[PDB]
Amino acid sequence: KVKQDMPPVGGYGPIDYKRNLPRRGLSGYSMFAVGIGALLFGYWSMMRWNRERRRLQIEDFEARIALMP
Amino acid sequence: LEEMLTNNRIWRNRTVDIGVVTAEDALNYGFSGVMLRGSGIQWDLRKTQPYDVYDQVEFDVPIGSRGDCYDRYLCRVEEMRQSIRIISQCLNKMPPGEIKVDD
Repeated sequence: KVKQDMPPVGGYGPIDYKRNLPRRGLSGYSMFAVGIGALLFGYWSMMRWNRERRRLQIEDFEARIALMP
Repeated sequence: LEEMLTNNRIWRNRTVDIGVVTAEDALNYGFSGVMLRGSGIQWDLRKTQPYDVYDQVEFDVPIGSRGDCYDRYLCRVEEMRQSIRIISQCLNKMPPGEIKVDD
């Protein structure tokens, strides 16, 4: 008969050993640019809302002071 | 795993300069292994004194210049990868001769 030992048609195809750890492109300083940007949004909006809340504050004190007598 | 570690500020910043070794010192203390690998003093038994057909297959050993115990880690890693190379080429080269000697 023939022999049943293993090796097949040669090569088993290619195999990739070498190291790969790629792909993060979002990082220049521009990460700072987007974060600091987010701050620049927060202070804008929050500024507005605190102004509004002061307006309400004066209005409430007006309620009280009109009550006082 | 290499993304799991290796640029982790924690693991690195825990092991960086801890337990370094001078090459000649390692020789006197007789360290043989990833020690000599990762700290200078390029040496291997696999390359220098081949004990079997393990001579033939191609691959390359890592080293490190900081002797820093971090180098030794990365050297173990790269030896795993090179081990993959050797396994591959071995799967390609396997002769169908026989198992035991004939005596």
